[PDB]
Amino acid sequence: AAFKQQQTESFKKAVVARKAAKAALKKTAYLRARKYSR
Amino acid sequence: SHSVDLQWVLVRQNSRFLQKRGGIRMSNDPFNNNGNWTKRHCGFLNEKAAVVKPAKGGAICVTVKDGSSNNKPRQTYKKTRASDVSRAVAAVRPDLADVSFRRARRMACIASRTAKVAAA
Amino acid sequence: GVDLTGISKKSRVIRHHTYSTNPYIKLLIKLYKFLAKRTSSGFNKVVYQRLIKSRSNRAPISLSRIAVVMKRKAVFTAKSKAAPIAVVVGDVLDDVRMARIPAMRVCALRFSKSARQSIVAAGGECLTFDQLAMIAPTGKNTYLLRGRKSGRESVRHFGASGVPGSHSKPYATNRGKETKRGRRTGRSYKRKAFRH
Amino acid sequence: PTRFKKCRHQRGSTFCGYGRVGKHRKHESGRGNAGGMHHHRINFDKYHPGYFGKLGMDHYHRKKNPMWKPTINLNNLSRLIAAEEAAKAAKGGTLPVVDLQSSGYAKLLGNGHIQVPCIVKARYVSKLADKKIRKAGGAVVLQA
Amino acid sequence: RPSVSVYSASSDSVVGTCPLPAVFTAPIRSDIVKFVHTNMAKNSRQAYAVNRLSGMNHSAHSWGTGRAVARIPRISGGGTSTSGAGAFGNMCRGGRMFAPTKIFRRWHRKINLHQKRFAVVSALAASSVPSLVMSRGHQIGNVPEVPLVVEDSIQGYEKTKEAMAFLKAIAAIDDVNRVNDSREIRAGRGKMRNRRYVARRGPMLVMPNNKGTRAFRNIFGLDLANVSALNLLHLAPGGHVGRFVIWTQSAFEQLDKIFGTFTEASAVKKGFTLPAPMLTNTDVTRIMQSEEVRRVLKPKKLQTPTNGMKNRRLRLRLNPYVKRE
Amino acid sequence: VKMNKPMENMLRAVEPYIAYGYPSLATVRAMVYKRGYLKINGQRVKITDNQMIKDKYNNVDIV
Amino acid sequence: SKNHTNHNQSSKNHRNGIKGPVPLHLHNSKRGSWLPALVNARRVRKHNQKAALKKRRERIAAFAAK
Amino acid sequence: VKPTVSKAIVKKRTKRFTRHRYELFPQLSSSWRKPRGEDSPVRRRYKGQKAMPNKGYGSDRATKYITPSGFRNFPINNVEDLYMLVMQNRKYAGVISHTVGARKRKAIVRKAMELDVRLANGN
RNA sequence: GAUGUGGCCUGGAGGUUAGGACGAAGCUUAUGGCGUGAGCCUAAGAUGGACCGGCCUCUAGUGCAGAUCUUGGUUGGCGUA
RNA sequence: UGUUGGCGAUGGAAAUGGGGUGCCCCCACCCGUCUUGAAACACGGACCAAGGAGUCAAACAGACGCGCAAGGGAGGAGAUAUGCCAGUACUUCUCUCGUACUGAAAGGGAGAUGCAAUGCAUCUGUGGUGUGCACACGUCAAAUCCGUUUGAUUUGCCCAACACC
Ligand SMILES: [K+]
Ligand SMILES: [K+]
Ligand SMILES: [Mg+2]
Ligand SMILES: [Mg+2]
Ligand SMILES: [Mg+2]
Ligand SMILES: [Mg+2]
Ligand SMILES: [Mg+2]
Ligand SMILES: [Mg+2]
Ligand SMILES: [Mg+2]
Ligand SMILES: [Mg+2]
Ligand code: NA
Ligand code: NA
Ligand code: NA
Ligand code: NA
Ligand code: NA
Ligand code: NA
Ligand code: NA
Repeated sequence: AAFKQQQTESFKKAVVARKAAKAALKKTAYLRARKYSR
Repeated sequence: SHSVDLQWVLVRQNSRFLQKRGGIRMSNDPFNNNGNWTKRHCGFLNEKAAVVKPAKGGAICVTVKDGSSNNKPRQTYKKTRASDVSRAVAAVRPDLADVSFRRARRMACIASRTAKVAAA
Repeated sequence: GVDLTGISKKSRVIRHHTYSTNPYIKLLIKLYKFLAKRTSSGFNKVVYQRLIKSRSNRAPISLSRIAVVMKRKAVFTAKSKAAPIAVVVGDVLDDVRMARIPAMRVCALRFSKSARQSIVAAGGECLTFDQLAMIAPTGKNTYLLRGRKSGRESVRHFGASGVPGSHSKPYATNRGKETKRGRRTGRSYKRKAFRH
Repeated sequence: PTRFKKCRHQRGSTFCGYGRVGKHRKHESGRGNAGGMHHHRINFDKYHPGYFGKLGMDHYHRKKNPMWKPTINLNNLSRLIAAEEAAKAAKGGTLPVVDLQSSGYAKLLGNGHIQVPCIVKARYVSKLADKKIRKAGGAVVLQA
Repeated sequence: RPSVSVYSASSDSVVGTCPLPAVFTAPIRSDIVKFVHTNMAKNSRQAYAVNRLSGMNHSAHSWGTGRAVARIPRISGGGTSTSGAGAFGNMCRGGRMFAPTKIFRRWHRKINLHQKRFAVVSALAASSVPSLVMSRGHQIGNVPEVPLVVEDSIQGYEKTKEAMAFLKAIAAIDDVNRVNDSREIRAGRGKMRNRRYVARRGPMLVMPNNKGTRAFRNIFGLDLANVSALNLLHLAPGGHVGRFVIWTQSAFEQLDKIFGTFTEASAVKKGFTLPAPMLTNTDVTRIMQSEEVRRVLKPKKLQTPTNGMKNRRLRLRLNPYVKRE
Repeated sequence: VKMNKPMENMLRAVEPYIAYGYPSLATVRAMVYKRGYLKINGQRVKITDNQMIKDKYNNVDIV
Repeated sequence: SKNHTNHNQSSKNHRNGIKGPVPLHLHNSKRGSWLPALVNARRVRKHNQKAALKKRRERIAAFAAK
Repeated sequence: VKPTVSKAIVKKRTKRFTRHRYELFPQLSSSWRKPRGEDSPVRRRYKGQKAMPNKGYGSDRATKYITPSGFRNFPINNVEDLYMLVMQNRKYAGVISHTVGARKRKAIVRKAMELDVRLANGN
């Protein structure tokens, strides 16, 4: 079950990184939109 | 010397166990739990195999091919709840657990219905 | 309606599956398709592509050519590293013009009886592709080789023999019949042996 | 097999791959190699240069048995020696003997590098072959 | 090198043990078997043709145009119903067939000696895998072993009753019964042409010479073979490999001298050795699942509005600043 | 298109086939948000979030 | 019974396009040029080949020794 | 036994493709033959003529081959044929062959009733 | 005009699996079901009376609407000239 | 994704699909042919059954399948299992295509490197240069579950192949 455990641990590590990347991209888009409007 | 992959390549297209009627391909094999013509369920050529069969009365008999007495056709198959049947099969072949479970349930239901129509 | 004129002239003709009837060839293709799909190496992709080809496009190779190219690679290689494994998707034939060869490991689809005997006598090993998949699953430290195609009689016949600059053989069963007119200047003319 | 032919694929198509305009007729260009000088001249001249004419002297009663003369090369000489004698061979001592006319050859030619010294019995030999074998360490003996 | 038991003809007891010949480990090439069978089955054929004068024994001529009939040759004369009728044509009644058949059609075929030997070897190797025998169609459920080797004392039998008792003891009677029950009258025109009955194929019994066949000759559904001349048309009926063969011990020990091994040459077929295999181990799933391959396999990875304007969810997903405007 | 000389001399030669003019910010925004598709692996894919744009262009100036 | 036209010929020629010319560095033969310069060029090429063989031998010896 | 549920069957076209002008000649069969006349109106695709079969008339693969009862037909010839159907109960129904006699039909019908296997033409 | 098709169909051969006097082949159809189609399959016969189906290979005198096509039967004109 | 009615209580029922015949609104020139052009005042065309047209042999070539490979393979014939068996099993010698070409012919007849100018010496070897799979050694980007991938390029050897010698 070592392979399965490694797989599930890696997936649990990847989901949070995807969420963090989404969160960062949202802020970057907000800032750029504001400056373009100005 | 001659492996299961080679044998499957040799018999996939014509065999006495392959029934191609209409456009449907079934299997006549007595050691097949499904009827599908695939290498997983072709139990007559695999090294290890297990099949669930109906027995006298309400008994359920499981026939197991251990894989050590192949090349001795008279000693190839030695006989032996649905969870118990599945655990019995999974010792020989783990990938034959779900189908054997469902087959045991279906055999029990067939026996019950036969007893019903016998009483009627 | 969309204007897509001359869009079928971009289509390419590839093979994608084998016409061979050999079950062992089919087993090898089954192994190396999986390897090429699940591995990042280019060796596996090339080998898979060459297993699908036809017999005429897998030309045989020679023991003398193998020995020569291996030596030319070896002269510039560190003295502590090991020699590679020669791999050919095809047949390996013998050469009576070279008597003594080094000890090499060769992998091929087929060996002549004489080629096998020569290799083992010199002190090497003849491998199969299923053994190679277990020694070098990615193809590290290998020498991929191809056999020669030109010099075939069909290739030397391709073309028109009677146009200037052309040196292809004609289709004729009598060797003394087609000489003279169009081949000698004493007759009407002679076709020119060179053209820019 | 008749079931693999093109005529089985063409049942129902009237013209069988020959067209409605120019039909399929008996002999639309002549019979055989007719017209090699008039209306098939481009074909003849571009694919078969040299078909027409004469060249050379004649030879009224040719017999090939007196003209028999096959050839073999120095780098090919090892096909005529057995493996054990080839291993036992070495320049300076006792060498194997090869009989060309018994093996089916008449002349010895001198292409390549000789892979084993030996004594060769031949009906004919060339200058380079003789010189090369003498340098290698063997010899050539004329026979009849 | 594996070993094979030898069974007694009168009981369920093993008598000796013999090593397995190399021909049974030789490679199996069903494509070669099918090719050689297709071309070898053509050599026992006879010629047929029509007469060279048939359909053309009249003095017919065309009537031309001007008379309002089609331009086909017509039979001459008067006084019979055949006068003025069409002649000389595949389209006419009583006419000549299109392209009459000749007797110099190619009836027979040539096969390379090495390819014939290869096919025989492959069929022999396939006749030792018990699943291929079952797929071909034999009933071998209660058979002691495959290959089945039997003592050499059955060559002294003199009565078919003794022969049948031996067959029942060895348990070939199931396949013999299959053959017996299959017999019938053939469908189609063939039963008018000396081909009236059909039946299945049973077991084949191989003997070291041509002696001792008197008791077995009449048993329906059993075929007899000589080890010195083995026939591919019998080792692979229909072009399918996997016949059921019963070996006598002496023939079993002669197999190695007849066919040679992977290194030593045959003493009978001059300069013939068993073909080398293309794969050393033919199990590619084990290689695919091994640890050496799995260490290098690539790691696995983790895996509706459309308007964009006037859909607030999509608009705010694309442009998070629309709130502050 | 860019409205320079090499492109103006191309637009002048196919005039009976086209209509053109100078767009505004509203027009550009509407045509990107409503009817904008990308070329991803040679396929036509509709724009649905900013992650596709970032992955396609791989340039810190286009995210 | 004799007619001539150039109507469909441009379209036929452009179906598989007009192929461009071969690059000038390919098929750059010198046959038929000025013989006095041709001979001197041949001599220089021979010397160059000898030099290349010597250079490779030197490289091999250096790699082997060190 | 009840079949597995599926989507609704659509059947793009119900009418058959019959040959051109077979209604005027008794000897012409109604089966489809492709018209290859140079002036043929059916081949030239005029407005009021009949249609020719295409690949676009093909049926949805999710429901192809399914009969109105919800099963698919598998032909059987004797009693032992039902044992290979006993496991795929809700997918396939058996069709007794035309030439099986009454004596065997009785046994087949009884066994199928015991095993709970649907017969398309049972009794 | 070219090519492809675990694309359809007909007579025979090597294999394999099956059916039939409790009714084979053939024939009839407001007998439905399946397939884009060539076609396949079931039903009924208040038809028939002895043979024959599926699958894998092999083989050929292997698919008809028209040729002033060939042979046999029929037909309007017509109870007319 | 649930909710409310109608019909349906085992019938000669209800319902939904097929099939048949009539009707209404709309659409719609007669097939095969040759021809630049046919619905043609251009030819063939009363109905049905059965028959009816790219085939066999032989020489050569290209593509694809199979066996062996500097060799491949007979044919004719023989010998004994063999006396069901026109098949299958076995075979010395030879013959043929190929490994070498060129000249009208008499005839002649192809390795590399170094040193010299029918010369001499060595023999584990691409005759040289340009463009060139894979493999090996470095370096840099992008992405990343941080383990590696996907790319680029430098150098070594360059297999097949093409260009110039
Ligand atoms: K003209
Ligand atoms: K339909
Ligand atoms: Mg050559
Ligand atoms: Mg003269
Ligand atoms: Mg008898
Ligand atoms: Mg027409
Ligand atoms: Mg016939
Ligand atoms: Mg009707
Ligand atoms: Mg015919
Ligand atoms: Mg030559
Ligand atoms: Na023509
Ligand atoms: Na014309
Ligand atoms: Na006749
Ligand atoms: Na037209
Ligand atoms: Na007809
Ligand atoms: Na015509
Ligand atoms: Na017309």
